[PDB]
Parts: sequence; structure tokens; C-alpha cells
Amino acid sequence: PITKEEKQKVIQEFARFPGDTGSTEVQVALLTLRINRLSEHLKVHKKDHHSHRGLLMMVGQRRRLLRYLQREDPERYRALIEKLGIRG
Amino acid sequence: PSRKAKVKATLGEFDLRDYRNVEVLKRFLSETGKILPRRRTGLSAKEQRILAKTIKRARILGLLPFTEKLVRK
Amino acid sequence: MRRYEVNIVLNPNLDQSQLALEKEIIQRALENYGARVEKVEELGLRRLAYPIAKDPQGYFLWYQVEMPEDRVNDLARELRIRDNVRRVMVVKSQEPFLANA
Amino acid sequence: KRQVASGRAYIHASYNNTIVTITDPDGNPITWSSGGVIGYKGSRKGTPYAAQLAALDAAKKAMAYGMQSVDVIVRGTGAGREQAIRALQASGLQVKSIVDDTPVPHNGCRPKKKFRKAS
RNA sequence: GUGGGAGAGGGUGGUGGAAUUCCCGGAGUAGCGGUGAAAUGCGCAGAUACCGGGAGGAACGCCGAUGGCGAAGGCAGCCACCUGGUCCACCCGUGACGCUGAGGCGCGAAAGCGUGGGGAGCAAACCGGAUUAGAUACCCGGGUAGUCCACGCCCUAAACGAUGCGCGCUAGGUCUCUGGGUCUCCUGGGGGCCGAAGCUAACGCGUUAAGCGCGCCGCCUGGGGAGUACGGCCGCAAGGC
Ligand SMILES: [K+]
Ligand SMILES: [K+]
Ligand SMILES: [K+]
Ligand SMILES: [K+]
Ligand SMILES: [Mg+2]
Ligand SMILES: [Mg+2]
Ligand SMILES: [Mg+2]
Ligand SMILES: [Mg+2]
Ligand SMILES: [Mg+2]
Ligand SMILES: [Mg+2]
Ligand SMILES: [Mg+2]
Ligand SMILES: [Mg+2]
Ligand SMILES: [Mg+2]
Ligand SMILES: [Mg+2]
Ligand SMILES: [Mg+2]
Ligand SMILES: [Mg+2]
Ligand SMILES: [Mg+2]
Ligand SMILES: [Mg+2]
Ligand SMILES: [Mg+2]
Ligand SMILES: [Mg+2]
Ligand SMILES: [Mg+2]
Ligand SMILES: [Mg+2]
Ligand SMILES: [Mg+2]
Ligand SMILES: [Mg+2]
Ligand SMILES: [Mg+2]
Ligand SMILES: [Mg+2]
Ligand SMILES: [Mg+2]
Ligand SMILES: [Mg+2]
Ligand SMILES: [Mg+2]
Ligand SMILES: [Mg+2]
Ligand SMILES: [Mg+2]
Ligand SMILES: [Mg+2]
Ligand SMILES: [Mg+2]
Ligand SMILES: [Mg+2]
Ligand SMILES: [Mg+2]
Ligand SMILES: [Mg+2]
Ligand SMILES: [Mg+2]
Ligand SMILES: [Mg+2]
Ligand SMILES: [Mg+2]
Ligand SMILES: [Mg+2]
Ligand SMILES: [Mg+2]
Ligand SMILES: [Mg+2]
Ligand SMILES: [Mg+2]
Ligand SMILES: [Mg+2]
Ligand SMILES: [Mg+2]
Ligand SMILES: [Mg+2]
Ligand SMILES: [Mg+2]
Ligand SMILES: [Mg+2]
Ligand SMILES: [Mg+2]
Ligand SMILES: [Mg+2]
Ligand SMILES: [Mg+2]
Repeated sequence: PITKEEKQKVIQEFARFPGDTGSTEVQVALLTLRINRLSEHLKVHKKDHHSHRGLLMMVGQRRRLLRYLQREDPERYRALIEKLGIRG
Repeated sequence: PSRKAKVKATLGEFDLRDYRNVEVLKRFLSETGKILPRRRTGLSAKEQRILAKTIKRARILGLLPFTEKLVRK
Repeated sequence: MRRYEVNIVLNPNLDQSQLALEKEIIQRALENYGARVEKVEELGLRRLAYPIAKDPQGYFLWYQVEMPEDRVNDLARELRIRDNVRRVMVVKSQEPFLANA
Repeated sequence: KRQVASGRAYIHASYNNTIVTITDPDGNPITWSSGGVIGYKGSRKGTPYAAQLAALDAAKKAMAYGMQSVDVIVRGTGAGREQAIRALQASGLQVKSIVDDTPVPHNGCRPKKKFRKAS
């Protein structure tokens, strides 16, 4: 699964400031971790579709958050994409 | 109407999730190996739901019977 | 590293040497999969509710352990090879749910 | 000629026929009877009176082996079960216990169309 | 975000007992089965009924419910692993990042198709027995594809709440599932019943709206012809849109 230590690690890694737990960067990083975990889970067990739907929903949410970041501040958007390695 | 006695009222403090305790789960079974309904046990929804799986575990372990034979018919 | 409980029902007709060998193999398999034992309860032979392996009784063993999850099933198989061992049930440890309190 | 003097009695009662099989305490049969053993041939075998006749006939056949006490075992829901019970109860044979052991499945096999709308 | 909660939610592997069928052995005899009544059928190559053992496939009795979960189809032995959704408490963080959604894409009961496997029970077609004026049926004895599994297709339905999604507002009473709390009770989410105002042609709906409003998509314009023809797209085909 996803233990609390890894969650706190990624949160403190992508935190805009000490105490930030809900900024756009943190949410996108957490969604990216969950998406990679679900993709590794779906490489095997490829007959599971109910989790495939959740994967689609998480991808859509991450895309919407990245679109908001692109609209507001493109610099932090590019920095987030460079740190996470997204969009291919 | 099952006005004889309730298994919970006829018992004290016990663990519902304990699948190894046989002398307590025997009381929750009928004359046959079947599981007593809600009216006989007097438990709640969550209590009955936990009791079902614990009785199934005790059956698989070989402690509780899956079915018995009726006597004095 | 999760906490589990292992129930092992085996042949009650085994003598002390054969039972010692079976328990030795059990402990060896537990060490081979890294299962730290916290406590143990050996209830001995007890009367079964239905005949298992043509035997109305069975010798019970219980082990509260802590081990990595990824090999839990892989451990259970190892415990089913012994012909004397006839029942193996591994259950994740859960807090007791008391009723009529 | 075995001189059992104590055994069991299985009663297989169905809507079409009731058959009584008297066995030893280990299950091996000794004598038996049914509606077809009596003069009844067709549907009259699914009759409580026919079940009584079959039970009494099996009991008298067991008297040849000198049996006194029995353990009755009931299987199947059919017209004539209780009549065979009461027939064996007062027939010279001492009935020690009555046990219903009708084999009920756990929804394993699919029944015929006659027994559908269930599982 | 933190801390908790319930669940047949999904995938994979393993595993349990009852039962059916078959096989082996023991024991045992004149029929079993089946129907309104019968016959086909099976039985002296020893059946049915009984006991023990073995094999195999399929489905999970009681729990179990007017219950729960899921977006829908749908999900019911047990254990483990992987995994999705969801609810509550704290008022912690981001600071309108929202709603809907033509196309597109994916999922999609059963039946059906392909390849391979499996095949106990059930069973289209079919082989018979009855019934009948006739019985290409209902009833009875058999029985293949199939039902099962893996992979790939097929896109249908009384796919039903015959009620698209989201939000706000508008009396309550009662039953229940699930949390939280000062735990007679209050508060939140979910499943039912009765009902204020109101709506409706009526039946009925009524904080789970079919009421009052708003946003967006889909669809309707008499019946038959007809979900047919032609065209296009998709499909191995059946066929579907
Ligand atoms: K004949
Ligand atoms: K329901
Ligand atoms: K074939
Ligand atoms: K409470
Ligand atoms: Mg073994
Ligand atoms: Mg008959
Ligand atoms: Mg499940
Ligand atoms: Mg034989
Ligand atoms: Mg036959
Ligand atoms: Mg035949
Ligand atoms: Mg013949
Ligand atoms: Mg002969
Ligand atoms: Mg048979
Ligand atoms: Mg047998
Ligand atoms: Mg076979
Ligand atoms: Mg039920
Ligand atoms: Mg729901
Ligand atoms: Mg439905
Ligand atoms: Mg605030
Ligand atoms: Mg601020
Ligand atoms: Mg939407
Ligand atoms: Mg669409
Ligand atoms: Mg389909
Ligand atoms: Mg199908
Ligand atoms: Mg096929
Ligand atoms: Mg095939
Ligand atoms: Mg058949
Ligand atoms: Mg037929
Ligand atoms: Mg015919
Ligand atoms: Mg006519
Ligand atoms: Mg004629
Ligand atoms: Mg066959
Ligand atoms: Mg074919
Ligand atoms: Mg419906
Ligand atoms: Mg609809
Ligand atoms: Mg209409
Ligand atoms: Mg409510
Ligand atoms: Mg009403
Ligand atoms: Mg009015
Ligand atoms: Mg009215
Ligand atoms: Mg609605
Ligand atoms: Mg509304
Ligand atoms: Mg017209
Ligand atoms: Mg039309
Ligand atoms: Mg028209
Ligand atoms: Mg059509
Ligand atoms: Mg058409
Ligand atoms: Mg055309
Ligand atoms: Mg074509
Ligand atoms: Mg056709
Ligand atoms: Mg055709």
C-alpha cells in the first residue's frame, strides 16, 4: 500500500513551505505517486477494470490541477513537470 | 417469537472475533450445526456479521460442525 | 512487516519424536521466511467436530508472529507439504471486539 | 442367520415411494422392503399405508434375524414418513432413537426444471 | 492533510465442507424410477436403498434481511496478497482550481462466435415414452452445442426507479444501515414506509421530488408500414449503430 512515512516524505518534499499540506504541487505529487502505484498494479492483474476507472479519475484530476497551475503560474508548472518527469 | 432466552443475555463478557473459543460459539449454534438467526442470538447487525465469519473460521478449523443431525423427531 | 496468527492442526497420533520433528520443521520454515514469533499457545490434542483425515481428533498449534506480507502465502504452501500437517490457517491479527460489555 | 439383536433402520421417503432398509450398527443391510415389495405397483407406493406395510414387512424380516432394538434414521420428505415411523415404533421392535438425516446440499448442483426457481 | 470507520467493490493465488455423478470394496434382494394415471428407461452382467474409500466438475446451505457495496452491468464459503471507491471527526492546508458534456475512448447480464482446454449437474437442437381430434408443446426417460476456464470478439435488454447529472431552497413522524458526540438524545451520510405545503390527467410523487429554481447534455412531434429498405461505419459470422 502507501504507508504514512512515504506520504509525509513526498509531502515535505513538495511542500511550498513548512506546514503546507494541500497546495497544488503537493496534490499533484501525491496523485502522481498513486498513479504510478496503480500502473504498477495494473501491469499485472490487467483484468481489473474497477481500479482502471479509479486510475482514469486520478489522471483526470491531476490533469485539471496541472491545467490550473499552467493558467496561474507557468514557472512553478514547468518546475513541477521537471521535478516529477511528466508529459512524456 | 423466540421468547425462551437470548444468547447474549444468557452470557457475559466475551470476544466476538475469537474463533478459537469453542465453548462460547457452541451456544450460538442451533441443535444442528446451523447459525442461529438474530431473534435467537439477540445480537445487533455488526455483532451478527462478525459472528458469522468467526463461526465460519471455527468450522474450517474443525472446532464447530458444518451440520448436525436432528434427534427426537 | 505485519502481525499474523498461524493455526496448525496436525496428526494427534504422532509420538514425541515425530511431533518434535514436525515442530522443528515448522520453526525452520518460520526462520526461512523471517517470521518473528511473539508468543505461542500449544493446546495439544482436541476433539474435532467432524473427522479430518479420517481422525476424530487433532493436535492444535497457534503462533502469533510478525513477518513481511509479500511471502505470507508463500510461507503457507511450505507448511502444507508435510503429510502430518493437515490444516494450516493464517489470519491477520485483529483487535478483540467484545460484546455485552 | 446372524443374530444381530440390535441395528439401525433407514427410511427413504419420497413423493413416489417409501423404502425401508434395516442394517447393522455398521450400516451393512440385512433385510429391506418397499412399496414394490408389497403388491402395490404404481402410484400406491407413495402412500402412508404402503409405507406402513413396508416398514412392518422389513420389521418382520428382521425378526428372522432375531433383532429387538433399532435406531431409526429418516431421509427425504415424502408422504408416508411419519406413518412408517409409527409402524416401526410399535412393531415388536424397540425404537431407541429417531434421527432425520435428509441430505441437504449447500447449493452445489443445478436441479431439474421440476425443482427450479431455487438453487 | 491528519486520525478513524463500514462494505458479496475489483484482480490473483491458495484452501473448506455439504451434495450430485462416476469408480472400487463390503453388505444385501426383486425392483427402482416416474406420473392425474402410465409407458419409454434402468435392474440377474445384482440395480434402487446402506456403509466405507477414491476421483472430478460446478455452485457456496444456515448466517441472510424489507441488509450492504458499485457509475451501470453486477458482486454471496474461507484465507492471504494487490487495489479502487466512500463516510465521519479535527478546521489544518490550496484559494474558484467548479458543473455539465456533442465527438473520442473504456467498461458493459445473458445468449452467440473463434482457438485451446474442461465437461459432475443442468440442458437449445435432437432420440424416444405419453397426452391429444392432431401435440413439431406443456408431462416423463435420454441427450449435443452450451453452461465452466484462459485469451480474443460480439454492444443487445423489461441495461427498470420505464424517473440524466450537479447545486440550492421547501413541515414532520417512523423503521433501518453506518460513524461522531454532552450516547434519554443530538448531529452526518445511505437504504425504506406514512405524510405539510406544493405538483400531477389520474394513479401517485412528496429533504432519495415527479415540489420550487438554475446550468448542461440526450431524446419526443399520431398509428401501421418499421427499427424494415437503401447508404455508411463497425463485426469472423450471427448481426449491431
Ligand atoms: K419390468
Ligand atoms: K437491496
Ligand atoms: K467441443
Ligand atoms: K454510537
Ligand atoms: Mg499436508
Ligand atoms: Mg411411485
Ligand atoms: Mg469482495
Ligand atoms: Mg458394486
Ligand atoms: Mg433411469
Ligand atoms: Mg440411464
Ligand atoms: Mg429390460
Ligand atoms: Mg442369476
Ligand atoms: Mg446411487
Ligand atoms: Mg460414498
Ligand atoms: Mg471426469
Ligand atoms: Mg436467504
Ligand atoms: Mg449504494
Ligand atoms: Mg438488477
Ligand atoms: Mg481555514
Ligand atoms: Mg491564505
Ligand atoms: Mg462528470
Ligand atoms: Mg459520451
Ligand atoms: Mg457483453
Ligand atoms: Mg456469455
Ligand atoms: Mg466457446
Ligand atoms: Mg470448445
Ligand atoms: Mg438430464
Ligand atoms: Mg428433459
Ligand atoms: Mg416428444
Ligand atoms: Mg384437444
Ligand atoms: Mg392414440
Ligand atoms: Mg453422459
Ligand atoms: Mg460450436
Ligand atoms: Mg426494475
Ligand atoms: Mg433509466
Ligand atoms: Mg414511455
Ligand atoms: Mg436520511
Ligand atoms: Mg406517500
Ligand atoms: Mg393537498
Ligand atoms: Mg388520493
Ligand atoms: Mg433523482
Ligand atoms: Mg431534487
Ligand atoms: Mg406516419
Ligand atoms: Mg414501430
Ligand atoms: Mg413511426
Ligand atoms: Mg433489433
Ligand atoms: Mg436489425
Ligand atoms: Mg445496409
Ligand atoms: Mg465486414
Ligand atoms: Mg437469426
Ligand atoms: Mg438466425
